Amino acid sequence: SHMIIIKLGGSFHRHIVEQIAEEIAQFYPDESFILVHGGGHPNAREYKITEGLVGDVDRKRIGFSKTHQAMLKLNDLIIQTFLEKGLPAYSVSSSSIFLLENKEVVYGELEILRKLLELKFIPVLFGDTAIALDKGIDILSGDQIVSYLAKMLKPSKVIFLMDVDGIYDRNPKERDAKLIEELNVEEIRHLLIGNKLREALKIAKHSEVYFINGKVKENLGKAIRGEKVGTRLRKLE
Amino acid sequence: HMIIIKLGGSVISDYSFHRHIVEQIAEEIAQFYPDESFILVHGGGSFGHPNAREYKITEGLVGDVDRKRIGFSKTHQAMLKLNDLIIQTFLEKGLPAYSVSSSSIFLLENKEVVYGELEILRKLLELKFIPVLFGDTAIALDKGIDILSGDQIVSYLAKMLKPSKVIFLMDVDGIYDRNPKERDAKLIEELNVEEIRHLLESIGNKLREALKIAKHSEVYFINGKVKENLGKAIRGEKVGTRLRKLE
Ligand SMILES: Nc1ncnc2c1ncn2[C@@H]1O[C@H](COP(=O)(O)OP(=O)(O)O)[C@@H](O)[C@H]1O
Ligand SMILES: Nc1ncnc2c1ncn2[C@@H]1O[C@H](COP(=O)(O)OP(=O)(O)O)[C@@H](O)[C@H]1O
Ligand SMILES: C/C=C/COP(=O)(O)O
Ligand SMILES: C/C=C/COP(=O)(O)O
Repeated sequence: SHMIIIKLGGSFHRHIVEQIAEEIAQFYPDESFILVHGGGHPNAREYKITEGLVGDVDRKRIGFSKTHQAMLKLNDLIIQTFLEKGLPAYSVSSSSIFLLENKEVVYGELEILRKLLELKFIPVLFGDTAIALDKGIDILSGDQIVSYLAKMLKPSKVIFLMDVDGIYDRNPKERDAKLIEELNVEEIRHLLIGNKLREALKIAKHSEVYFINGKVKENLGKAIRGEKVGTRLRKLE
Repeated sequence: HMIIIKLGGSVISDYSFHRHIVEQIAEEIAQFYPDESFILVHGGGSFGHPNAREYKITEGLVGDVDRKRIGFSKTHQAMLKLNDLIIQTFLEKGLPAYSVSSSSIFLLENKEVVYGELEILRKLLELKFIPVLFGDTAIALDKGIDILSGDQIVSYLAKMLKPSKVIFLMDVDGIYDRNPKERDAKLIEELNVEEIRHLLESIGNKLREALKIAKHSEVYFINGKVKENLGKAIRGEKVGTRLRKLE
């Protein structure tokens, strides 16, 4: 309905979080917002959590817990930044409501998020460690959380704040690239970032998708208002 | 074949830290893990209680609802901080404790859980993890925002998963005659519904939750500041107050 999901990339830059909160404050509270950020990941690679519950099991469990705690610290920093700006952002543990199989959320709990949104709260989830029915433990990325929430909650739009202006033709590092302001299935179906494109193809069934540069503040508001900004992938037909 | 250990807010804290007794509980549990499953619900402590009192969370979403939402989030963050302390302490002792946000799976009505999600907890206990829940802020359907105590969490988990025993760690050796402040008080070794009811006619919440829990599990009330007390409570040994399973 009148709900918007916002996903954040990677860097801790406090000023950019301040800008994101200030832009979100333009539509609170008559517009519902769910926030999702990413890594914590250093512990994810150091403990090879994606390897599963194989080999040294106890060390993998300890690293699972430590990575979750580091993600909680980063999430608390973001939460306090949002709270100082007068926004009631509430932390929701992703690993406490989600269960994966093959890097995909196959079990979820969403009544708590619904009651948070109803009471004019802003839930904030994170890419996190997670329990996986196949290989015991796994790393759940924020893109999968966004995909599941789009499957179930069906937001009005999903906005990805990236380090670059949006989806490009060539690699942004390889100059002479061009920006695609209007994205559709045929262009996304070019895979020779990729996982984000597959998740966007899955999400466009339910909601509009925006890819905008989070470094520019006003950008966020534009994507929420529907103005031309970055890359836009409309709802599929 | 599952044990639920509740840690009082006044034993593991009081803005004190009390890391020594947390290490003690960690070693006591390590004496039994992995051959046994443990859920640990730690109390509010000196972290979420001051914020809840200052922002008046238990009153609900009334008056200054914006400031109350801000205080809701701040209290949740303080409880997450204390949970990080406890979980790090449990991790350095070689035990795999994992955080579960109580406010992320529970929904309250009249100071008790009326909506819950336990599949994540089940999968955590299956994979030989130790889940660490805590008293928290909570979304209440009647008053909007409320404070969910660890006792109600333990009661809901007991009526849900049906553990073998539920062990409370308190400041005192267990349940006494009257207030242990009075000098003519004697610890009860075997509790029953009669002396319970006779005592409430004069903690209150602990006794109600224990009366509900005894329908599913055996209750223990012991002093958490002593080492072997937890281990004696894990077995059927005589320690503190014992409330046998209802029959
Ligand atoms: N065609 C493209 N358009 C935009 N970015 C691209 C493209 N190809 C590669 N990239 C790069 O891929 C990266 C995607 O960011 P990513 O690490 O996936 O974010 P997250 O960690 O949030 O998933 C960007 O930093 C960008 O430089
Ligand atoms: N009959 C009794 N037996 C034991 N403790 C009692 C009794 N009457 C009063 N108390 C006091 O009540 C307190 C109970 O604390 P409690 O509220 O259970 O802690 P928490 O807030 O962590 O649940 C104890 O510290 C104890 O001093
Ligand atoms: C613990 C880290 C999980 C991954 O986070 P993310 O890919 O970038 O959204
Ligand atoms: C922020 C409040 C948490 C609950 O406190 P508790 O009584 O002692 O379990």
